[PDB]
Amino acid sequence: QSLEESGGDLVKPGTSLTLTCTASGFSFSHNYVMCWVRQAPGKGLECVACIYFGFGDTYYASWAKGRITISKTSSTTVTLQMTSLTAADTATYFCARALGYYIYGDAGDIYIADYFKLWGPGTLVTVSSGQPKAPSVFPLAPSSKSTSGGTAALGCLVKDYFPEPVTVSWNSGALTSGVHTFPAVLQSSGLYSLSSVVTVPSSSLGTQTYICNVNHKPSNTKVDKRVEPK
Amino acid sequence: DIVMTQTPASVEAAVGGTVTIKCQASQSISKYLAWYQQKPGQPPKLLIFEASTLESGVPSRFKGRGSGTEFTLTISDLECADAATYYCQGYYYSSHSYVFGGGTEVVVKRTVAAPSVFIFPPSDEQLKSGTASVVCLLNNFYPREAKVQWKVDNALQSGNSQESVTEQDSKDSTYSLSSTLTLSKADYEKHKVYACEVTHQGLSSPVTKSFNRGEC
Amino acid sequence: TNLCPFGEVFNATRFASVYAWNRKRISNCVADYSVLYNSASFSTFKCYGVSPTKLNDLCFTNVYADSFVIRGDEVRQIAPGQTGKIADYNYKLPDDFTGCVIAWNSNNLDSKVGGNYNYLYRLFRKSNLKPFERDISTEIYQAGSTPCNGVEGFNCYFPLQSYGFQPTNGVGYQPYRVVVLSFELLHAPATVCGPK
Ligand SMILES: *[C@@H]1O[C@H](CO)[C@@H](O)[C@H](O)[C@H]1NC(C)=O
Repeated sequence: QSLEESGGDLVKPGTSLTLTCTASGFSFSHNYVMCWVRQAPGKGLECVACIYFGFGDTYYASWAKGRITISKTSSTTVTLQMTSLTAADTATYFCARALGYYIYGDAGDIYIADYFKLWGPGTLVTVSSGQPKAPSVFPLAPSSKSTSGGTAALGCLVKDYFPEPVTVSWNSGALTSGVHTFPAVLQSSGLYSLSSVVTVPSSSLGTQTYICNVNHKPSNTKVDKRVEPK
Repeated sequence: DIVMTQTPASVEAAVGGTVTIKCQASQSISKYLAWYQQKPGQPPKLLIFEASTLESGVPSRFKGRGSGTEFTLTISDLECADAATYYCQGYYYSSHSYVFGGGTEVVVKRTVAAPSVFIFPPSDEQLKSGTASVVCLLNNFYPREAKVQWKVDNALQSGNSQESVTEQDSKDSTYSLSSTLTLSKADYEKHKVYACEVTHQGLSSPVTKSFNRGEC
Repeated sequence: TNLCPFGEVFNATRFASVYAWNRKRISNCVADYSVLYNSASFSTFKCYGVSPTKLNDLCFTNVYADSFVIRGDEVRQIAPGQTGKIADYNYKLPDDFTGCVIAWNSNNLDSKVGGNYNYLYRLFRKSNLKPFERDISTEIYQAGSTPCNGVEGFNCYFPLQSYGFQPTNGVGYQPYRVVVLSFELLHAPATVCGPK
């Protein structure tokens, strides 16, 4: 009743990477069908490949020409291997589960695996010549020009990181109200920049403490930065 | 070989309203069509399967209808949390292929809200690295469309700024925008007045937030 | 060749509740499955792990006909890998299921004006039902720290609830009769065969 994915990372163009979909709570029996669905950042979903445990065969997408190989490694593991990785393969990859069954019709017998009920959180595959860089965090100081109507705005600037994702929390998750963490924008440098802000009461500036917790898992860079008025 | 044309690219309605999303198949897919809800950073969530059957736990205001080559998803009594991206997926049993629609974004219409503008001077720590970033914050406004123009000593700046917009808030149906102006430290010390001009539908006249370098 | 008595299971006057689902073994006979998958009386006829046409051409060591009654919007729950109250606490099919699932509307028989409450289902259970498991405990369930002694109370609940089957109900809440055929092959000699 669970689907966990693994294997995504930064890979140089033209290399090959394998992705692993792990099943939890159920077995990859002959009644199930596994498919890998890929969506690029800010784009729709496309089906890459499918495996049919009932027949022991596979189906691959039209844009793929031998470049994709999906295999059943265990009763709870399914792998997806991609070669000749290009920039158009930079995307988030999901593994989805579909139930297959037979029905009778006038043509004859029909095998139906129509929809995906169970999905996984997904893994991100980035294909570029760049290298993993940890972010630099700078304070967005809550000055008086950051105060309006008894409420002050403060935050942190997460700048020059590669690759995604970065995770920003405030006061180790204690402060979640009024927090706006903007999506990252690829800079002209070829890197990513991100800003997180939060509106807090002005009277709590000198009393309360505000620390942003920045998490760059690809570079194992945990940085907690304190923001106070300048 | 099979295409799923989903239209329009975006649908809007106020709270309690109704939105309709159309999905057309190039060839007949019988009743095998599905609808998925997706929120950013999350896997797609199944809403309708077999083109009319409600998934358990999904409210009845999500209704799927149609067959052959024409399908519709209607969301009545719109809630604030309904703001997401919706996809239609068809299944062609002959080719064993899964085709997804282009996608539709649902925008929760609400009253026009003026942005709250804040400007943040670059931190001294960043300056030591050799770069300067000035951040302009547009907080809790609607509609999303907003123009941010950076003026340095009253000179319009272009090519050195980037902007991002948060997704619609599930509690306020509002938007937040951030504009970051990146300059080298040499240019930052060459000028004094740094301004952020914001023009919005809820703003009678453009509002400028500015600071002078070396003063606080 | 005495024919397999599928009419006994399918044409039964009374059907069991889903929690107490009935099981009938079919053995030493020939079964004509064409009369089943051709009939338009069935709203659901889905076979998992085996094609309907090959059913005639294959022999199996044992065949099991499980019969019960549920409500419409729950028919989807009799399938491998399904989740819900029926699939978790009343009747669970295995992931490697081999067989067929047949369901037909029975509002004209299992519904009564003012409500038919003879059909029950289990709401609570401490653990999910194992595949092909039957529970008829009808004991006072505990969902709180406070213990219990078979006495209904604040956190003491009866685990079974009856469907309210009325002809004015929606299709999703109307009674559907469900028969699941399980075709299992062991080392034992084959007993059930089809034609050819
Ligand atoms: C029920 O009885 C009718 C009339 O004899 C028969 O034709 C039909 O096949 C039976 N239904 C079954 C076996 O499902």
